[PDB]
Amino acid sequence: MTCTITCWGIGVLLGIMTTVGLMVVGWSFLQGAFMGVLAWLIVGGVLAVAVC
Amino acid sequence: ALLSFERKYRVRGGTLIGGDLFDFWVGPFYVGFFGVTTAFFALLGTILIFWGASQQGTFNPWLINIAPPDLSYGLGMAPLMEGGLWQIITICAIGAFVSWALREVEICRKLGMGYHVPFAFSVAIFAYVTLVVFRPLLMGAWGHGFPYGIWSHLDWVSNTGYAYLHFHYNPAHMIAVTFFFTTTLALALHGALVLSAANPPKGEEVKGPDNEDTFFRDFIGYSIGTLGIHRVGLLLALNAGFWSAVCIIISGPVWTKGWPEWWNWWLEMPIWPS
Amino acid sequence: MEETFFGNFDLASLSLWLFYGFFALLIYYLQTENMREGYPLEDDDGNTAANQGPFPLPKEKTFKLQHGRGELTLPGEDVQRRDNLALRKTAHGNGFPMEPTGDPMLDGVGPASWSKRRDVPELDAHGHPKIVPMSAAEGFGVSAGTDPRGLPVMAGDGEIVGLVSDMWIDEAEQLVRYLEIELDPEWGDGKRLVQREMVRIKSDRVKVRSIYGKHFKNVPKTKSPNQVTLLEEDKIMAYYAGGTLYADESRLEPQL
Amino acid sequence: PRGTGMSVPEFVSDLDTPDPTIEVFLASTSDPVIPEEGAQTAGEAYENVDPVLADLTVENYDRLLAAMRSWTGIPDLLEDPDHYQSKVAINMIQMNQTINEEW
Amino acid sequence: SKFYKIWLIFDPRRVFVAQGVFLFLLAAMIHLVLLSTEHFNWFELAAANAA
Amino acid sequence: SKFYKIWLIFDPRRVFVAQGVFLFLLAAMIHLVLLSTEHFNWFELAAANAA
Amino acid sequence: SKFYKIWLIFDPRRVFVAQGVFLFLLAAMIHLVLLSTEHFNWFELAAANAA
Amino acid sequence: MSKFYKIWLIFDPRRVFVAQGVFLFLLAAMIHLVLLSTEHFNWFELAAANA
Amino acid sequence: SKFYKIWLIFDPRRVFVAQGVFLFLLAAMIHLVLLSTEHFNWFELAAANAA
Amino acid sequence: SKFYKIWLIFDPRRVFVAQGVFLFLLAAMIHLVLLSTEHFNWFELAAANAA
Amino acid sequence: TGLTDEQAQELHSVYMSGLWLFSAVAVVAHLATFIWRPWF
Amino acid sequence: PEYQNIFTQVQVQGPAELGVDNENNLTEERTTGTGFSQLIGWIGNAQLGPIYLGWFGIISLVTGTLWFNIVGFNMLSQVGYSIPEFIRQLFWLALEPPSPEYGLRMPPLDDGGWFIIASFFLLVSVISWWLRSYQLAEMHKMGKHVAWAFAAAIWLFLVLGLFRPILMGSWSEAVPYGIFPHLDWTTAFSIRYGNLYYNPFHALSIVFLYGSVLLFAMHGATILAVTRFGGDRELEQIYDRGTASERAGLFWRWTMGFNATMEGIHRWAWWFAVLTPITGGIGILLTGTVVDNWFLWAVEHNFAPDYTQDYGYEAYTTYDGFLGR
Ligand code: BCL
Ligand code: BCL
Ligand SMILES: CC[C@H]1c2cc3[nH]c4c(c3C)C(=O)[C@H](C(=O)OC)c4c3nc(cc4[nH]c(cc(n2)[C@@H]1C)c(C(C)=O)c4C)[C@@H](C)[C@@H]3CCC(=O)OC/C=C(\C)CCC[C@H](C)CCC[C@H](C)CCCC(C)C
Ligand SMILES: CC[C@H]1c2cc3[nH]c4c(c3C)C(=O)[C@H](C(=O)OC)c4c3nc(cc4[nH]c(cc(n2)[C@@H]1C)c(C(C)=O)c4C)[C@@H](C)[C@@H]3CCC(=O)OC/C=C(\C)CCC[C@H](C)CCC[C@H](C)CCCC(C)C
Ligand SMILES: COC1=C(OC)C(=O)C(C/C=C(/C)CC/C=C(\C)CC/C=C(/C)CC/C=C(\C)CC/C=C(/C)CC/C=C(\C)CC/C=C(\C)CC/C=C(\C)CC/C=C(\C)CCC=C(C)C)=C(C)C1=O
Ligand SMILES: CCCCCCCC/C=C/CCCCCCCC(=O)O[C@H](COC(=O)CCCCCCCCCCCCCCCCC)COP(=O)(O)OC[C@@H](O)CO
Ligand SMILES: COC(C)(C)C(=O)/C=C/C(C)=C/C=C/C(C)=C/C=C/C(C)=C/C=C/C=C(C)/C=C/C=C(\C)CC/C=C(\C)CCC=C(C)C
Ligand SMILES: COC(C)(C)C(=O)/C=C/C(C)=C/C=C/C(C)=C/C=C/C(C)=C/C=C\C=C(C)\C=C\C=C(\C)CC/C=C(/C)CCC=C(C)C
Ligand SMILES: COC(C)(C)C(=O)/C=C/C(C)=C/C=C/C(C)=C/C=C/C(C)=C\C=C/C=C(C)/C=C/C=C(\C)CC/C=C(\C)CCC=C(C)C
Ligand SMILES: [Fe+3]
Repeated sequence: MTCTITCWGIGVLLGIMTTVGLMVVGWSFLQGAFMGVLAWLIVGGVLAVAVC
Repeated sequence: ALLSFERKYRVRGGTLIGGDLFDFWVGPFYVGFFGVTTAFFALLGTILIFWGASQQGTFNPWLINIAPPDLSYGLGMAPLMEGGLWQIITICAIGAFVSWALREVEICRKLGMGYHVPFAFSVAIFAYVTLVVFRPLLMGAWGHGFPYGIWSHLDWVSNTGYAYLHFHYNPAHMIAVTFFFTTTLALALHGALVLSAANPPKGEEVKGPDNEDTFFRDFIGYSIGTLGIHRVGLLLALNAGFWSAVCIIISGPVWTKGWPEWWNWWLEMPIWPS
Repeated sequence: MEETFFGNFDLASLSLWLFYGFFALLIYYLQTENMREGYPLEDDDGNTAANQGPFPLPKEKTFKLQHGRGELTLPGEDVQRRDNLALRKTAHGNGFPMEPTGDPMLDGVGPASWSKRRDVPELDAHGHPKIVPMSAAEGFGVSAGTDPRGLPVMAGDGEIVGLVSDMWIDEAEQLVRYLEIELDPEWGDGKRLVQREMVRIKSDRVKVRSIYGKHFKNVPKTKSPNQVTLLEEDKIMAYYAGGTLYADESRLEPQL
Repeated sequence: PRGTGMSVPEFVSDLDTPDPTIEVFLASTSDPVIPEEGAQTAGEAYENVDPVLADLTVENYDRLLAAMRSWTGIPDLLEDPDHYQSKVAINMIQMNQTINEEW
Repeated sequence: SKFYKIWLIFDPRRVFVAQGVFLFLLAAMIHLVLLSTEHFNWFELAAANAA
Repeated sequence: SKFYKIWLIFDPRRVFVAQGVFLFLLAAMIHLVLLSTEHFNWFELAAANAA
Repeated sequence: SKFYKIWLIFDPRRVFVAQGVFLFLLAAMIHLVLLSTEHFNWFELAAANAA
Repeated sequence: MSKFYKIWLIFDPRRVFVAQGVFLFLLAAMIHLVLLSTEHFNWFELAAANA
Repeated sequence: SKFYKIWLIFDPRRVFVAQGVFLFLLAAMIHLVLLSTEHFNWFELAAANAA
Repeated sequence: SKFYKIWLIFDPRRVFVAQGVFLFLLAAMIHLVLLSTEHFNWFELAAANAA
Repeated sequence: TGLTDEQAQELHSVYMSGLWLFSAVAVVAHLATFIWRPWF
Repeated sequence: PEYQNIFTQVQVQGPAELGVDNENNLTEERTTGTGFSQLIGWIGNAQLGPIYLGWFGIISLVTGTLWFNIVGFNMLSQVGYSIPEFIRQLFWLALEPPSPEYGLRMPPLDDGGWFIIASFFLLVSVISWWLRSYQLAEMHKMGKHVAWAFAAAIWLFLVLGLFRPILMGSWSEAVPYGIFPHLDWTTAFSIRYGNLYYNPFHALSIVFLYGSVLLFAMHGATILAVTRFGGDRELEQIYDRGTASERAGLFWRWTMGFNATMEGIHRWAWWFAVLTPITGGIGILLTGTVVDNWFLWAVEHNFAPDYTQDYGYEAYTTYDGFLGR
């Protein structure tokens, strides 16, 4: 691997960014975290599949 | 007594502490340094329960109830007949459970096998620990632990569950319950394959791993394999124990309102039109 | 119905007692089904013990083994018993550990003890041997993870004993079972098998911690380089797991 | 009883925060003025006052009427008797007296 | 100056896929930040501008 | 210019599938933010007209 | 133009199935959107016309 | 138009016919159920009203 | 002056990917924490300035 | 102070990465705890200074 | 798999050189911070 | 540390295994379309092999989809075909059972009529799937343990929605088709009939539910502990006992005084899981038909605990004291 795990790491890092980014513009932690979790699975999953 | 094959496995060594001072067998049981402590703590806790039952006035196993102290006593010690006996038994219970897990380490070390069993038991201990000491510490009183009674500790579950107005809406309860109903489903199906393959209809040859492997491929379109089922079966059970610890440690230390009110984040998202 | 038969014994109470009787019979049935192997009990000296337990032995059941291997009635004499065990009692009574009389790893006692299984390879549904090297297997290849073929093997004390030459797979289940080790001349002579559960694969090496460098020359060998029998599998695996306690005195002696 | 699980959890930060409207009421209430013998009633001091509160003393009437305007957030309450808010307020005055006495 | 040597370290396909994903996601959220504000929301401005 | 060389890196069948999925999802997302607003929602706008 | 070359890249069997489910799902979604609006709900409009 | 018969070269008649039958019936039940939900097109409720 | 030995230790591919990810996240979080303030918020600054 | 013998027992790859991560975390922690205080928060300091 | 005496001479020379360079900025930053806003 | 067999360190993939076959001709109903997933292969088998489709499988899938659609499309109609509202309230919507006033008669479509029709298709789909399990075992010449275990689950499924409503004489006793609503039914069911904690069969079913998770954690870890001796090949250990079965047995014998065999463990495993809904099915059947109040039943049978402390909060603290003022 060493690339699928790395791409997964970018996804979880983006989810943390998405959570705090949405909290800055309002929203709430749980509302922001849900989109952060959702962004982790989609973007992280796509990156691991689009490029290996 | 021994078994037909037990003699060649009873070799000296493998202890974590105490060496050959305690390294012997009493009947079928293995006694170690932690087998001595297990015997002491379990017997002390058992006797104290019946001592408390004697002072409670009843020896009926359904009606025996040793209860924690009041919330006023805080994290300090309480009088023995006013909730202090429960605290002593908890120390004995924790000491007996930890010793039991450490005794399992010595046994599996003497047999040259893995430490999966003691590790899995630790999750069960962690669920017990988070119910009796971890959660009361966060909530600031020893009276938040469940009482030591066969039917009394169901009343604690009933009131703790209804202390949040609907305990089915707990997101961690939702996840944790899903793991029991699935682990039992996995246990039923896994135990059926081995039984079905090893016990075919009378007059038929027994089936090998290939036959059971292709059964679920024919049945649900995918088979996890002989190794995978145990590997995923432990994970389902361990996750069940872990998530059950989560659902009760966030009820009161992290969340004080009703559990249906938690889902208000989903209902009132900005994306949803008004 | 809301009417009680006598006192306060209603239909719900009756069903509870029926389950109690059924459960007692179920526990009796379940426990006796677990006594098909290992009984009678015997004692430390080998003679049958005076105590045999509250549960009598079950009636004989027959397994119709496939591939023309005959029948098998589990309650009876066990063909997996080992003889001439290199052990001696440490006490004149019962309930005390046995001490090996020689090299425990070589003699196969305790954690290194094997069982006298059949001296034939395990077979798949077709009848061919279940475990074969990937050299013989057609169309099989590594699809994920780290390929261990060619990596050096590092023993439990850090010694390099050789490089992985081949790797045996279970083509029926597409699962890796063993790794072949090409022992160096300074450590061994030929090839040895290590089960996949006692090897940790790294990016540049494979590490086996249960066996030191000097213990590799005594790993049991296979009669043929194309298949491994059930007895050979049981001897090879037991040797590695026996090194988790017999590699050096520090492992045998208490850690505290 | 101890061990039954019968307890109510609450955050200490939430406990230390009282009702924000408590200080609002304290800033709006006032001590009652005890009437003296033959005091001037609101019915004769003013005009178009409902009999439910026309017997109040003139300072008590002014004290109560000013508070009700602040309590209900209606700066012109009980000014025009024909207004619907005035008629509702008069009935709802009888509501409040009933609650404190019957219930 | 001789930045062209970066392609001797990074696989051109490995970076092009990541660069495409990064640029769109950056452009997507940078547009969404403006919509959150009440001054740069062009959808909200047109409603207010038309009165 | 020389942009045609991108196909020496990208697989045409593997990128056309991604482009087709991306384009529709982008189109649906923009069509959905318009309906979220009260100014560009042509469904609610038509209801206001002739009413 | 010369768009026919798309079939040298796309497999006709796999594409035809893909758009067969896409076209109907898109059509069903749009038909459902109208049913959620008071102005374009033809089922509820007929009831009002009768009364 | 006249040369659509080539679709049976791409598609296997066996699996197309089975899929078409399931889709056609599941379609027919959908509209019939939709009509029964409305207060105006429920032929069972209308007959009771005329009684 | 002797710092160029640093490339004899770490692989340029591994460090460059890690550096690029860290550089963006650091820049992103500095911008975000800057927006959370009521003084260095150029989006809210324009709204106040316009009014 | 030569102390070069220390590097004989240490892997340069592991120690350099270990301290680099730790050094950044220590600096980030000090900056963060410095922001928490109402006197050393230079973000709030500018806001009060401007007013 | 281990280092020689010669390698540690160069490795420590760089590390100590970088350490002084990093600390040279840090002491300047702390000096400027104290003037701007002392903490003593 | 030692390699714990939780993730495979290397995967080998060869030609797809189409499965064994006999004179029953299993291959003519098989899809023969296989795919390999490496992500799932880290923990289990990596092949998504062909599925046997017969008639019980097809009938169950078609009828199951009809139940799914009827329940689902009713929910969409409930929010006025608003997809954004359908997604938002997805966990809250349901298809409520008929009102109690209609008894066992057929209720109107908007008041539980579609519930009965949808429940009819779900009953067909579940029973058809059971027949497929029974038929597949017979065609494979294997034991019918899968069908018998699944029949135990259906017993609670039948009691909860079919048998008990008939005994009470009202279709209103069924379970609503909703995510949160069938949790609301579960809580309301316990409250209406006393306290379901005091149902002896509910207590007994919990014993076998906890035992099921207990035993599968014990069995899952034990096999992973002996997988270094080829312990994952359980079937071959039954026919020819190796050192894996001996150590696994001796570990539990030295721990708790008795053990099992490689076959007998799966008899314990089968029976605890099967007894979980069998006992619960009896408890639900007796609830409402016989008892109607479980705590009062417990008081009558003298296993309800009694408490002597006071109940109000004024007996333990004060309102000012709790508020810290
Ligand atoms: C009104 C009641 C509320 C409710 C309120 C609660 C409350 C309150 C709790 C749960 C908790 C649980 N609930 Mg709930 N819950 C409700 C409805 C349900 C339903 C259902 C179908 O309706 C289900 C399946 C569950 C399921 C569960 C699991 C999530 C969990 C069970 C305990 C646990 O995991 O064990 C873990 C516990 C252990 C493994 C104990 C370890 C035992 C030790 C190690 C062994 C000691 C041996 C002993 C000494 C005997 C040995 C001697 C003998 C000789 C052998 N709840 C209702 C709605 N639920 C409980 C939980 O999560 O606890 C963490 C919890 O506190
Ligand atoms: C306030 C809540 C009440 C409560 C009310 C109930 C009620 C009500 C019931 C239980 C029952 C159960 N309770 Mg209780 N229970 C409570 C407290 C608890 C606690 C706890 C820690 O507090 C626990 C652990 C439990 C545990 C349990 C289990 C022992 C038992 C469920 C059996 C089972 O496995 O179902 C598994 C069985 C099913 C899920 C049916 C299977 C359906 C068929 C086979 C599958 C159809 C599949 C379907 C078509 C979908 C397929 C789709 C696929 C995608 C293709 N209860 C409190 C007191 N409890 C049950 C019982 O009584 O048993 C006697 C029950 O009915
Ligand atoms: C992964 C989580 C699951 C799990 C796993 C698990 N449990 C385990 C193991 C594993 C892997 C073991 O290896 C170990 C074992 O050896 O079992 C046979 C065990 C075990 N888990 C057990 C029970 C148990 N497991 C439960 C559940 C679970 N454990 C989970 C479902 C439950 C529940 C929730 O109902 C119970 C009751 C035992 C059979 C055994 C541990 C035996 C032990 O600790 O022995 C030492 C102690 C004594 C002999 C007596 C101690 C007495 C005390 C000193 C006094 C009383 C204290 C107690 C609080 C009393 C409370 C009574 C009231 C609540 C009624
Ligand atoms: C009692 C002990 C455990 C247990 C046992 C148990 N369950 C079992 C079995 C056993 C032994 C089986 O053999 C059997 C099985 O097949 O297992 C794989 C099963 C089973 N129990 C299941 C689940 C299940 N088990 C549960 C619980 C349990 N049962 C316990 C954990 C529960 C709960 C919590 O109540 C459930 C929900 C199923 C997965 C399975 C058999 C159900 C089944 O397949 O029924 C036939 C139905 C269908 C094929 C279709 C159902 C509906 C679909 C969702 C429709 C399709 C939708 C799709 C998106 C199409 C959309 C089309 C439109 C867009 C047009
Ligand atoms: C395939 O692989 C596998 C097997 O098969 C090879 C297996 O089998 C198993 C095991 C699992 C099974 C299901 C098989 C059979 C087992 C069960 C049915 C139990 C599992 C099911 C449950 C629901 C769990 C409940 C457990 C039960 C009923 C068993 C009892 C458990 C106990 C913890 C009680 C026993 C403990 C005792 C008695 C205390 C221990 C005693 C000591 C340490 C001795 C102390 C002594 C001294 C200090 C010396 C001084 C001497 C004294 C005091 C004299 C006193 C002596 C006495 C003897 C009393 C698994 C998992 C497996 O995967
Ligand atoms: C609720 C209870 C839960 C616990 C239940 C289980 C109970 C206990 C497990 C205790 C394990 C302690 C292990 C420490 C042993 C280290 C001994 C060792 O290893 O070093 C020995 C030297 O001896 C010693 O050092 C003496 C032991 C020191 C005592 C320390 C007490 C720790 C006490 C720890 C307890 C802490 C809890 C704090 C609570 C209260 C919190 C207030 C040399 O080696 P040798 O063996 O002599 O040489 C062999 C020769 O023949 C040939 O070489
Ligand atoms: C509230 O809590 C508060 C109060 C805040 C708190 O916690 C107080 C903080 C506390 C108590 C922590 C005390 C901090 C301490 C003790 C940290 C010492 C700081 C140190 C040690 C600085 C290292 C700098 C290392 C570099 C930057 C080197 C530069 C060299 C680099 C790496 C290049 C080297 C590489 C080469 C030359 C190439 C290789 C060469 C060849 C291969 C030849
Ligand atoms: C996008 O796709 C479309 C399609 C548009 C869509 O909408 C998607 C569908 C969506 C989202 C629906 C989501 C479904 C949900 C949430 C349903 C959850 C279901 C749950 C929790 C089940 C509760 C337990 C049920 C029991 C326990 C039954 C027991 C009753 C059985 C069946 C016995 C038989 C009963 C009878 C009455 C017999 C009648 C027979 C005769 C009268 C002969
Ligand atoms: C009218 O009033 C007036 C007069 C205006 C007034 O108020 C006076 C104003 C005054 C006094 C200004 C107050 C100044 C302040 C507060 C200055 C803070 C700033 C400080 C102190 C430092 C900044 C520069 C830091 C860098 C730029 C470091 C460079 C670090 C680099 C990036 C190296 C890091 C990387 C590595 C080491 C890699 C190692 C690698 C491995 C280990 C692998
Ligand atoms: Fe098994």
